[PDB]
Amino acid sequence: QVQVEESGGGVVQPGGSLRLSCAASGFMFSNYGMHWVRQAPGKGLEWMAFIRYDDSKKFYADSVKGRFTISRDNSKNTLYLQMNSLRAEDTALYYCAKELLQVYTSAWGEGHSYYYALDVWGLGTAVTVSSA
Amino acid sequence: IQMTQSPSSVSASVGDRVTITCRASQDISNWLAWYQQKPGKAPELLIYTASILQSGVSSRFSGSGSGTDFTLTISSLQPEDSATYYCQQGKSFPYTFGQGTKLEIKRT
Amino acid sequence: EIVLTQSPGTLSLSPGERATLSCRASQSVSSSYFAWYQQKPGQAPRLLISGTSTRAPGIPDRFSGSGSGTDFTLTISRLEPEDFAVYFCQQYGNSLYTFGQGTKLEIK
Amino acid sequence: QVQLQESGPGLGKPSETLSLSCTVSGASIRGYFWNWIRQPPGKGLEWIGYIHSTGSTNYNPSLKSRVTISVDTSKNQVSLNVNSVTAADTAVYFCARGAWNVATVYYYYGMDVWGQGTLVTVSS
Amino acid sequence: SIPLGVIHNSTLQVSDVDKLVCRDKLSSTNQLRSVGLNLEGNGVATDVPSVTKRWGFRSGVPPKVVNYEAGEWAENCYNLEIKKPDGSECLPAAPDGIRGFPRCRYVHKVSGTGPCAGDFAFHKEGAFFLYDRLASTVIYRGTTFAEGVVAFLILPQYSTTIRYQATGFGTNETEYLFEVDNLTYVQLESRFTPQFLLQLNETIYASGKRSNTTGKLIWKVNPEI
Amino acid sequence: SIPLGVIHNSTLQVSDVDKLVCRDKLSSTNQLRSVGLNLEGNGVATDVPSVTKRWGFRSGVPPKVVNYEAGEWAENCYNLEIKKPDGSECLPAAPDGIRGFPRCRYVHKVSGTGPCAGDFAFHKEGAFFLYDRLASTVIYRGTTFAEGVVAFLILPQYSTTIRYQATGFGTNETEYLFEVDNLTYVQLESRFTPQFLLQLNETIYASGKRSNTTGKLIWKVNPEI
Amino acid sequence: SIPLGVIHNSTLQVSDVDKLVCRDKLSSTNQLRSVGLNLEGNGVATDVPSVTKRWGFRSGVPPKVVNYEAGEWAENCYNLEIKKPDGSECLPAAPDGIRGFPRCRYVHKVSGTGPCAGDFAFHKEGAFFLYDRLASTVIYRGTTFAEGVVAFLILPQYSTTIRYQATGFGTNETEYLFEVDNLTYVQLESRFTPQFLLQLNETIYASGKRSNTTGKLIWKVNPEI
Amino acid sequence: EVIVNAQPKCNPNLHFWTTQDEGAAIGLAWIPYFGPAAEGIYTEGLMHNQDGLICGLRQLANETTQALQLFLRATTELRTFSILNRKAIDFLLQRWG
Amino acid sequence: EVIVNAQPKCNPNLHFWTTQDEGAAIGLAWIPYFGPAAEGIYTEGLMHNQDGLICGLRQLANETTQALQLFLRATTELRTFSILNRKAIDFLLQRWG
Amino acid sequence: EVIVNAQPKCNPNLHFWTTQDEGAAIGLAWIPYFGPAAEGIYTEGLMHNQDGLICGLRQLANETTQALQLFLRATTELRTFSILNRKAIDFLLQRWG
Ligand SMILES: *[C@@H]1O[C@H](CO)[C@@H](O[C@@H]2O[C@H](CO)[C@@H](O[C@@H]3O[C@H](CO[C@H]4O[C@H](CO)[C@@H](O)[C@H](O)[C@@H]4O)[C@@H](O)[C@H](O[C@H]4O[C@H](CO)[C@@H](O)[C@H](O)[C@@H]4O)[C@@H]3O)[C@H](O)[C@H]2NC(C)=O)[C@H](O)[C@H]1NC(C)=O
Ligand SMILES: *[C@@H]1O[C@H](CO)[C@@H](O[C@@H]2O[C@H](CO)[C@@H](O[C@@H]3O[C@H](CO[C@H]4O[C@H](CO)[C@@H](O)[C@H](O)[C@@H]4O)[C@@H](O)[C@H](O[C@H]4O[C@H](CO)[C@@H](O)[C@H](O)[C@@H]4O)[C@@H]3O)[C@H](O)[C@H]2NC(C)=O)[C@H](O)[C@H]1NC(C)=O
Ligand SMILES: *[C@@H]1O[C@H](CO)[C@@H](O[C@@H]2O[C@H](CO)[C@@H](O[C@@H]3O[C@H](CO[C@H]4O[C@H](CO)[C@@H](O)[C@H](O)[C@@H]4O)[C@@H](O)[C@H](O[C@H]4O[C@H](CO)[C@@H](O)[C@H](O)[C@@H]4O)[C@@H]3O)[C@H](O)[C@H]2NC(C)=O)[C@H](O)[C@H]1NC(C)=O
Ligand SMILES: *[C@@H]1O[C@H](CO)[C@@H](O)[C@H](O)[C@H]1NC(C)=O
Ligand SMILES: *[C@@H]1O[C@H](CO)[C@@H](O)[C@H](O)[C@H]1NC(C)=O
Ligand SMILES: *[C@@H]1O[C@H](CO)[C@@H](O)[C@H](O)[C@H]1NC(C)=O
Ligand SMILES: *[C@@H]1O[C@H](CO)[C@@H](O)[C@H](O)[C@H]1NC(C)=O
Ligand SMILES: *[C@@H]1O[C@H](CO)[C@@H](O)[C@H](O)[C@H]1NC(C)=O
Ligand SMILES: *[C@@H]1O[C@H](CO)[C@@H](O)[C@H](O)[C@H]1NC(C)=O
Ligand SMILES: *[C@@H]1O[C@H](CO)[C@@H](O)[C@H](O)[C@H]1NC(C)=O
Ligand SMILES: *[C@@H]1O[C@H](CO)[C@@H](O)[C@H](O)[C@H]1NC(C)=O
Ligand SMILES: *[C@@H]1O[C@H](CO)[C@@H](O)[C@H](O)[C@H]1NC(C)=O
Ligand SMILES: *[C@@H]1O[C@H](CO)[C@@H](O)[C@H](O)[C@H]1NC(C)=O
Ligand SMILES: *[C@@H]1O[C@H](CO)[C@@H](O)[C@H](O)[C@H]1NC(C)=O
Ligand SMILES: *[C@@H]1O[C@H](CO)[C@@H](O)[C@H](O)[C@H]1NC(C)=O
Repeated sequence: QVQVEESGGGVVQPGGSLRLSCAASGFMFSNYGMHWVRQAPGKGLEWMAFIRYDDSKKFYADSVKGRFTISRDNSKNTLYLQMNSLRAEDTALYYCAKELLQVYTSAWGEGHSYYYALDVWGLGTAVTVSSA
Repeated sequence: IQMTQSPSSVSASVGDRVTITCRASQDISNWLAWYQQKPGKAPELLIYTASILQSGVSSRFSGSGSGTDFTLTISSLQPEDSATYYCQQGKSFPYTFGQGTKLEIKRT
Repeated sequence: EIVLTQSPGTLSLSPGERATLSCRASQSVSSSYFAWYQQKPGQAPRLLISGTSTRAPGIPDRFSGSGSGTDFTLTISRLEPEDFAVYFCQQYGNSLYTFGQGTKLEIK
Repeated sequence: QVQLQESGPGLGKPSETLSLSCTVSGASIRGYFWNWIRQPPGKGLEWIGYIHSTGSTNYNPSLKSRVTISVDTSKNQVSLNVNSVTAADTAVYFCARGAWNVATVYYYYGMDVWGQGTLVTVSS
Repeated sequence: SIPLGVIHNSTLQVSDVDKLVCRDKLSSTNQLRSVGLNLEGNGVATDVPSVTKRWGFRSGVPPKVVNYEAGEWAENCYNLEIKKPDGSECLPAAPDGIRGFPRCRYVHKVSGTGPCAGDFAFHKEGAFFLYDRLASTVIYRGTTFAEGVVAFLILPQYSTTIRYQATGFGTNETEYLFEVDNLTYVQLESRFTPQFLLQLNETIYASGKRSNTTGKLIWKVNPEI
Repeated sequence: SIPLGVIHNSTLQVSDVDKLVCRDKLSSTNQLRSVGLNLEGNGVATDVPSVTKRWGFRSGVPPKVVNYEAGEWAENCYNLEIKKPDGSECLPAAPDGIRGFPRCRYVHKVSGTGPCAGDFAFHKEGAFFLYDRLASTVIYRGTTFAEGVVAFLILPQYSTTIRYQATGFGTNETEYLFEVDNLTYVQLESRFTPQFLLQLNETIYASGKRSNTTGKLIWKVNPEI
Repeated sequence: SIPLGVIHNSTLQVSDVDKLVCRDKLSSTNQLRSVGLNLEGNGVATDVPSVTKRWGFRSGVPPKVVNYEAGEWAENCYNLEIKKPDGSECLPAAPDGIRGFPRCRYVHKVSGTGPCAGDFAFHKEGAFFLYDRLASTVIYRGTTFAEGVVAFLILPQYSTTIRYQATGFGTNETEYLFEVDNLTYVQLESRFTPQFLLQLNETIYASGKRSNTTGKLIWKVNPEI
Repeated sequence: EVIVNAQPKCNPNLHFWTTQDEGAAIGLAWIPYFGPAAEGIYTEGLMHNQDGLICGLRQLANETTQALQLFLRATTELRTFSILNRKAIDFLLQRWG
Repeated sequence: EVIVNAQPKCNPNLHFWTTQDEGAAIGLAWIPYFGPAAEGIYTEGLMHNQDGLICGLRQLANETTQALQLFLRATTELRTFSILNRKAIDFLLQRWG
Repeated sequence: EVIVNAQPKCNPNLHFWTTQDEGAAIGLAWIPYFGPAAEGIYTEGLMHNQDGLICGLRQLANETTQALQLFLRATTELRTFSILNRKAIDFLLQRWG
């Protein structure tokens, strides 16, 4: 039921652009904040970026400041990641992941968020930065 | 923020006891989540907030820590435990991860 | 000493209109230390605007008032029937409170 | 949510001493201006006086000869005494809190919060 | 030079030592007081999101300390513990002889983090930071102060603690949190009296809407209330 | 205010500045001295079991220091090193600018332990603790002082160390030991002059009645001597 | 007592307070300045092998600090970092409120080692060590000073760093080195202007005669040049 | 001259906290070992307005701030304790001659 | 007035130690590098009794103790060095007018 | 009396650095947060020779050195800040009576 799935991969020229599409199904997408991480193709896993669910912060790692852009559409229930000005190190494995979060409303007329961690992942598309 | 898994690669048979300690350059005091990536799979969350086990995961995985000194402990190994083990920063953005301890299970 | 004379004695206006109650100080004051109250009948008076322009908390924004020398107004745009009461002019200054008689306001 | 409770005898006796009491519920006396207000029914409001928790006190000059005001931080109470009362003193009485400001909210010496008020009558 | 006042038939005049006012006799050093007066008197806004735009960081300037002899009773007193993102303290620890500001209604204890680009914390309008009988021009870590200035004279002849948190302290984008306990809290909005927050922790301890987990808890408030 | 004295035809008067004594002219700041006088002069008992009932511990009060310019030669000077039972020091270390009291006949160096319920060590009769030209109101660790007070004026125109030990310091049940060396010693009794103890270490170093073991050694004294 | 000067029709007199000079009126505390004057004015030799015979080490004496209000522009300023041979620092670190001497032409930064027999560094002719508006009588580690003295008055009505090294500092057998970088340098001789050394590092950075190894490098200079 | 307030708002009532300037040594309270703690050595009082002493007083404070800052930049002391003594010496020197 | 002693015992002879108040700079002794150590910068003297200056003096000290304690509670300085200067300013202000 | 120089060499020109003794608060420079750094709070000037004020001045400094050392040995303060105030009190006491 909880469906997180990557899409939008391929090969793009260096300096090029690409928009990923991480679709969502099975949870309150307009209530949970989302993440992007990056695994090198033959090395360890590292983090990239997130956005808060209210759209208040678009926070990025040190490598891609001025490179990438997160948007998200709670209408389509689809996480977006706009990439721009691609470089050869960005040839890697890409995940979109859901955060570990519980929402209670039972005190008055406003809810909550139980901020813990990240729990539910996607499959993982890979993008190669090459002029081909 | 800098995290370092120690030791780097452990190989042991089924039913053995695996303890991996993550370290932190600064204080986070419980904010770490434990992952398990079987190769080819996604990293499965094991213990979030450094002492609370994920549902859907058996109780063989334990361990705790305080301050900057956080440990996972496997009380008994399984043949499905052949995986690369991960740490997650939990307190300050940016995040960073552990470098990855590839646990090998000696199987039949 | 200081005598607060309200003008006019009464108001009777329609909903949605704009009621302007002013009070005149008997003396020269130049000390913006004022207060407009709403005495619901059978109730204690309730503060609306203190300090000649500063809205009290809990007060809906359709109240205003100002004034500089001796004439000091209170202005309610978009008149609502719940504002039916008698309103009070108040001056503090030189370690003493002083009051006026008040003005019955009627919503049509 | 601070509450103020007036109390006192409903009936009087002329040329006697009339005592009242305002009792604080929800906050402290210590540091604020505590008032007394006379309201004869159908009339305007008449201000009586104020005491601050240091014990310094000021009076309305119309009632300077007649009344006196005391406060108790121990029982958390505010007291009014009217000496040599008469039938003109029959009115509704109030206590109110005239601080400059509480924490973030400027009041500019307005009176924010009030007790319910008691009707007290001097008669034979 | 430094100006000076004088009391004369209960009337405040500038103590003109440039053109000597010989009619007012100075007979003892008891006739000299040094008083400190709060910025609550002038009417500056006192809530924390209005406060920490008046503060700012700087390096390369030494701090200074002057004493006084009496001060106003205060309505708002502040306190800070801000960490640099690499885990070190932004604010210097207090040297000895410093005690907190002693008569305070409320203490706005504020912790959290920020970029902290500089050595010290200065006041942008050049006011003082009033400690115990010692006006300073910097913020010491963990010592409850109040804001205000100092006037000089020639004379004639308890508390309540409110805890916050802050992220990105100092900049114009700093977010502010309440604290109920070390796991449960609620995001602040500008329309909030502190009495509303006192009803809020009393409500939450009554209704038990606390942490029964190990994570952090951020409520918001009903947008129509 | 603070009272003051005056010398006039070799006769000490209270310097009445309330009713001005115009006949006595103050011509220079050299005419002002600040002198310190010992409690040995008044006749208080000076031996340690009489001493440490006058001392006591307290927290929550800041210490203070005032200087003077001349003092009495002293007959008894004291020194302390007291450890809390968990191994920490009861007394704060001396800040700089403190030297010991410089003219002393005997130094009653006292170490040992006690409960130490408080931060500082105050004098119960409100006297001062005289350091090098600096009267204080606390005891610093390891700095030889003497007891006494300070008088103000307007003017006209080596040592020998004795080591003790103590257990349960501060209370009324504190036991007192001598020290011959770091293993050999002897329990104190009230009837003991220090010259008796000087004959005692000389006797013990003569007769060799020291430690030839690794343990601690406690003699007593002949009850009929 | 401490003598004092006076300006009178642009003529300097000893301010005789012993025999009062009543004709010269003292009307304000602004009329008092405290000025500091350098030993460059008197004509003492200023190069380092002439300098460090005037300095010396001593223990058992406390240091002192007095302030002033204006000073000479200086031509030579010094700085030290001397280690004891067991690896510890000879000179005490600077307590706070000390900044370097602020107007200097050249800074003779000197490091190295020496025997360091004593606690502090005193001036053998009793001069002062001029810091930022604070004359001291000791050398603090790593704080750029200048030499000179202080005169008192009554009134009427950038830099360039030169690094050395030294071995056996303090004695009369101390050897002196230049520094080009942390491996390449050249031994000093007495006939050397600093401009000669400025041409020397510019020459060496031009001709590339630096370290391309991991060892230390000591040139000498042409004995006929 | 009489200083005129320039501020938007001005509280016309003080509430002063100060040290007990003189106090009768009632028995043993003056000895520090029997003395009260730091929170208890104070006294307080009000000050009713006496023709705008308070608003003129705060305006005086805001006028003093600049010169006091420029004085404190000019010194090298950490804790300047001697402003009042210096100004008393200024008074005596200007009145003496 | 003449102070009367109230103490049980009182030593009628002092033995004063003080700094060398002024000293002839004999050669090089004044330079600190050739200066004596801390134990040697003092001088001493006696004081024979001159109609009870000493017992009245100690009684004066015991009378000063309370006011000095109440003064030292009132300050925030660690090391009060300015009592004598303040009292000289008191003298000049009271005699001036 | 006029002091006669005894030194071998004497520079007859000063170059003075001092704090900005008074300064017009031009806008916001007086606030420390907008204030200049420590290297910029100074002012400087020369002093052309006016019948040997400078050489007599340096000779005065060398005459003051011994007494200043003997004064600084006599105190227990780390940072003596009160010489000028003390000498002003000396002046007023000697002229008063
Ligand atoms: C003595 O009494 C005077 C009375 O005038 C007080 O005067 C204050 O002086 C300061 C500066 O000296 C003023 O602060 C400046 O105000 C400007 C206008 O204020 C409007 O904008 C601010 C912006 O938040 C509003 O809060 C305010 O309500 C007004 O609507 C601002 O434009 C200035 O901000 C600019 O500079 C700062 C500097 O960092 C930047 O951060 C900003 O982004 C912006 O570029 C500045 O805030 C203040 O307004 C004056 N108040 C009054 C009532 O006149 C003195 O405070 C007082 N002295 C002391 C020591 O207390
Ligand atoms: C100025 O000069 C006066 C001259 O009178 C000196 O006065 C001393 O004042 C102190 C207190 O201010 C007195 O101390 C008290 O003495 C009481 C009676 O003394 C008898 O009991 C003690 C008990 O040991 C004997 O040692 C002594 O010889 C007497 O026989 C005692 O009852 C008091 O003790 C009580 O309080 C203490 C407080 O902790 C408790 O510990 C005790 O258990 C007990 O409950 C107290 O000791 C002292 O006696 C006075 N001396 C004289 C000669 O009068 C001042 O000292 C002096 N000022 C200064 C600053 O030096
Ligand atoms: C006030 O103005 C006077 C003006 O006279 C300055 O006087 C100086 O006083 C100091 C000592 O007080 C003198 O120093 C001594 O000089 C002796 C003779 O100098 C010759 O030898 C030295 C040796 O290097 C040469 O450099 C110099 O050019 C002369 O040729 C020396 O014999 C002394 O050295 C002996 O003692 C020292 C002590 O450690 C030992 O190290 C030596 O080995 C040797 O045994 C000593 O150097 C100085 O010469 C005087 N100068 C003048 C011009 O008279 C004061 O300096 C000044 N006061 C202040 C505070 O600046
Ligand atoms: C204030 O916030 C805005 C919002 O993006 C930002 O652009 C601006 O740089 C901030 N101001 C400063 C001085 O950084
Ligand atoms: C929160 O406070 C309680 C009270 O002692 C403590 O037991 C708990 O460990 C605290 N939580 C954290 C995360 O430190
Ligand atoms: C909230 O209310 C409870 C009442 O028992 C109190 O103990 C707690 O300290 C309050 N929190 C704050 C921040 O005041
Ligand atoms: C306590 O935790 C349980 C499990 O998450 C939850 O159902 C319950 O609502 C929690 N209590 C409160 C007061 O929220
Ligand atoms: C003094 O010693 C006795 C002996 O037991 C003890 O009872 C008493 O409590 C002691 N005094 C104090 C103040 O503790
Ligand atoms: C006692 O002192 C001697 C003298 O140096 C020393 O050798 C010995 O170790 C000391 N005893 C103990 C137990 O430290
Ligand atoms: C005891 O006498 C010997 C004599 O040689 C001396 O060395 C030792 O220090 C003395 N002990 C004390 C405590 O004075
Ligand atoms: C030395 O030790 C031996 C063995 O215990 C003992 O017999 C002897 O008496 C000791 N010496 C002295 C002086 O007591
Ligand atoms: C100076 O150097 C010579 C050279 O050997 C040496 O003999 C002499 O001892 C040195 N001077 C001092 C004071 O050590
Ligand atoms: C000399 O300085 C360079 C410049 O950073 C440095 O890399 C090198 O390690 C230094 N040499 C030594 C021996 O430390
Ligand atoms: C020598 O000259 C170079 C010129 O680039 C300069 O960078 C270097 O710092 C100089 N060395 C010294 C000690 O001045
Ligand atoms: C660099 O090193 C080589 C090998 O020692 C040497 O031949 C050459 O002369 C060096 N460069 C310089 C400028 O001395």
